Amino acid sequence: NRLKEKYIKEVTPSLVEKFNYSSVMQTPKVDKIVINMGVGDAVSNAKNLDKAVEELALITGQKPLITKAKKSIAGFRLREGMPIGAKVTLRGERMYEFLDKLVTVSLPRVRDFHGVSKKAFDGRGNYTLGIKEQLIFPEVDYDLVDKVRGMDIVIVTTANTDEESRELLAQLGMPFQ
Amino acid sequence: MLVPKRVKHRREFRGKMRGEAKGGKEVAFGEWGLQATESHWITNRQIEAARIAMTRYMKRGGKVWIKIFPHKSYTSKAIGVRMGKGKGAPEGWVSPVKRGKIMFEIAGVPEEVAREALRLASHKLPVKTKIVKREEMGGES
Amino acid sequence: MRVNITLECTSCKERNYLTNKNKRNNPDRLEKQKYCPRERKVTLHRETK
Amino acid sequence: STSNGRDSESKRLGAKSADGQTVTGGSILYRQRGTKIYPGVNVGIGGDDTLFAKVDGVVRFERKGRDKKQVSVYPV
Amino acid sequence: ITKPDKNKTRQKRHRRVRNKISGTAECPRLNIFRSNKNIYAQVIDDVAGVTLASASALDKEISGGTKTETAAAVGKLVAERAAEKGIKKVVFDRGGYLYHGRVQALAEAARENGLEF
Amino acid sequence: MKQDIHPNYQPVVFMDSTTGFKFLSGSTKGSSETVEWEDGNTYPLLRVEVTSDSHPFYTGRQKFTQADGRVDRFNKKYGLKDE
RNA sequence: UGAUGGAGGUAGAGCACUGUUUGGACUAGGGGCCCAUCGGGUUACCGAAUUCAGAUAAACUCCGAAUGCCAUUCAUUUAU
RNA sequence: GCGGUCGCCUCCUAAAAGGUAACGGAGGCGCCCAAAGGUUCCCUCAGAAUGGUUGGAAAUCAUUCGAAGAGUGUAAAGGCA
RNA sequence: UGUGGUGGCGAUAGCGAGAAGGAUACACCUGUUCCCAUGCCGAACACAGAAGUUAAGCUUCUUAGCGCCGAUUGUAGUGAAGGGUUUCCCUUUGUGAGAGUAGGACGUCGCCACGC
Ligand SMILES: [Zn+2]
Repeated sequence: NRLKEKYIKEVTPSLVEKFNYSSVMQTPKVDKIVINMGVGDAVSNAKNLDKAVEELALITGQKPLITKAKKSIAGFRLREGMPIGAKVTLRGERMYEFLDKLVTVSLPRVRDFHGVSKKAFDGRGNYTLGIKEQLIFPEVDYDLVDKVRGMDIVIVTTANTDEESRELLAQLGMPFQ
Repeated sequence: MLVPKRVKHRREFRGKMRGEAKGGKEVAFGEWGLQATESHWITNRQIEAARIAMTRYMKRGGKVWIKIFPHKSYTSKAIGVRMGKGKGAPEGWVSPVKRGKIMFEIAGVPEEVAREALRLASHKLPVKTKIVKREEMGGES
Repeated sequence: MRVNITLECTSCKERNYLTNKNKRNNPDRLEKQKYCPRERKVTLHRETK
Repeated sequence: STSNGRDSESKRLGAKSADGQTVTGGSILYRQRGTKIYPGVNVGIGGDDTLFAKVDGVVRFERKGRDKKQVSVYPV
Repeated sequence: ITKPDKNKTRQKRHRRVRNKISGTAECPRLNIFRSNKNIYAQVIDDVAGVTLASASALDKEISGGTKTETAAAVGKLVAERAAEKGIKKVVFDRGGYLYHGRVQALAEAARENGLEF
Repeated sequence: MKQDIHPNYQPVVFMDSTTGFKFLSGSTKGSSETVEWEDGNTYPLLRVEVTSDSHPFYTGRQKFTQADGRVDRFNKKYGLKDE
């Protein structure tokens, strides 16, 4: 795919330039993409997860899970064992093809055009860059989707400080403002 | 019937204690202090009376230090009730003081007003007292 | 709810064992594989009718 | 007008043989509730955490470093 | 992310195996050691702490790579060196592993070549 | 990949309305038109309206005669009257 | 009686756990109300993030005695 | 006399083996689970900080610190990483 | 003698901090066709390999910041004798802690194999 080729060609020796790494193993890679349809309304009517999974199965290449509860909250009417949300992890080469879809198609199809907010820091190489709508992807059907909720993306690197992750995402598209 | 200071309960009735002797527990805040050199219970109200007999010679400055606090509780039955049934309802909050310990402390005021206020205090407590400085330290500062 | 119960050997026709159940969690009759002292062999046991 | 005055019987725990004895097979050594002393050589644990002596011999007590103690029987 | 180590977990599994029976008076241990490129084994008594016979993968006589076949050769070596000193009823360490591959390759090769389990 | 319980996917080559980027993969399907050897031998029909160059975050300021339908819906009828 | 090994959490210390608590430093941020009908949140109490010093406990313990108790192919005297 | 109590299990009083009373100080019981049992594998909690759509002090997430501050069907002790 | 495996001994064995290394070995890493696997995910688990890197893990060396082990000595407490108020205190004789310390301490012992 494209993004391993960019790592092999240009990304790694530019990293050895801009941080003076003594070995190639010092270079930070990318590991995960975690996605969370946080519904919270299957407790009211259980047919809310029943289309969130339908949307995630199209967006990803996997099926999501169904998440448990671990608590019992009076205000949201929660007990133990409650179906609330749905994880999707990504590994391997479907990391890079989904990131190709993110860089090319998705991120320029949002109103109030600014791209990527630059403050997602967490100090330690993790930019949770959420999604407001759902109609962004090419595979979204107006004749199927009703609610106007959104997604989660947890970009996970092995980088120590956020100076490194900024340069990696600068060398991987990611239109910061 | 004026109680200044109380606790939050966690147990109503407590065993009537048994106090023998103490030591140390010296001046550390702050510059002039008492020493109760007998051993007695000391109730709430005595510490109110000691407060006010302190503070009416502490005009515009000088710190008051209260180092003893009523933790424990007495109980008492009625009059006309025989011996017999369970322990009566607790009325009062009293803490023990052995020898050695220090009732109150003062700082920020010269010596004469200090000994005035301390002898005004010690006629309201049932223990023979003394008056001791923060006498010597490794650094007095 | 619960009932002190007895088992029944389905071959030698005896009342051998005694145990418990909760008759709203188990509506139908118990069947366990137990040991029969009369035949000296593992034999299916049902609930006494 | 009191709602107290309730107890259990005393159930008589504690070590029932010292060190240095000659101890026959299967006799109780230190009756517990809750494991306070673990077994070592030739000593097992019953249902209510008691401590036997499997083989005839001499009870001696030990310790597992810092926290807890051991019982073990040496014949021989 | 800390990449977690891969011997701390193996030795936690050793510690939760070796509680029950090592028991190596005259029915000693075996051993099974993965690596990325080797398979080792030892025969250990306690409370001597002293091994009795051993063999290893890439030291002496090989057949393939990180194969079951190398492990079968190792098990042949261990069982043949053991029975020259009169040992019959050794006890397996599982190590910290399972029985799928590279381990039963040692095991059932060691059974048929003299040992007893 | 656990068996039978994962969704559908084929590495579908992109296109565009303008200049046609042809590199990528996809998941959804259609009627195949250009199975292409230089890429994945799959559908072309992901034919997005966005190049990620058409938006003025990469190329620069290019919208003055931008001439797109609803844009011209006001800016042609009186837009000939405008200019 | 002497020697030796051991079981245990009383007395005293009693801070580390849980309860009761006293003064100082501090805001992450609350104020009836401000400067108001974006930042300074004047004064105010400051709980918690904390952290210095100082106390208390039958149903608090990081610790821990004399003594008694149980044992010994052990020693001396005695006669149970 | 009117009140209260009468069997069982935990803690304290109980004087550091065991035992020890009072119309002394505190709480539970007269069941439950066909898996909450047996074995064989695998696993490690409560919280806090920092970011992230709905989303709120407090749901699903992500990284880090975290010997226990958790859980153990049920009262209390003794245990259990 | 280096490295790996593998054992006991109370962390005096630890935690934090810093430096160095790849002969062998160990580890990371490449990949999934096969035994096998994910309540989704070759991340682990399992199996095939060997392009490279000592960055991490691992090994060696330095360090008394946190933690651990701490003698002697003084005091509280107390058995046995006594004396006053009798709530409590004091004197001879035997035993002594808890705190607070000087100090120890950045391990010790045993086996097999490989390379040298
Ligand atoms: Zn029968």
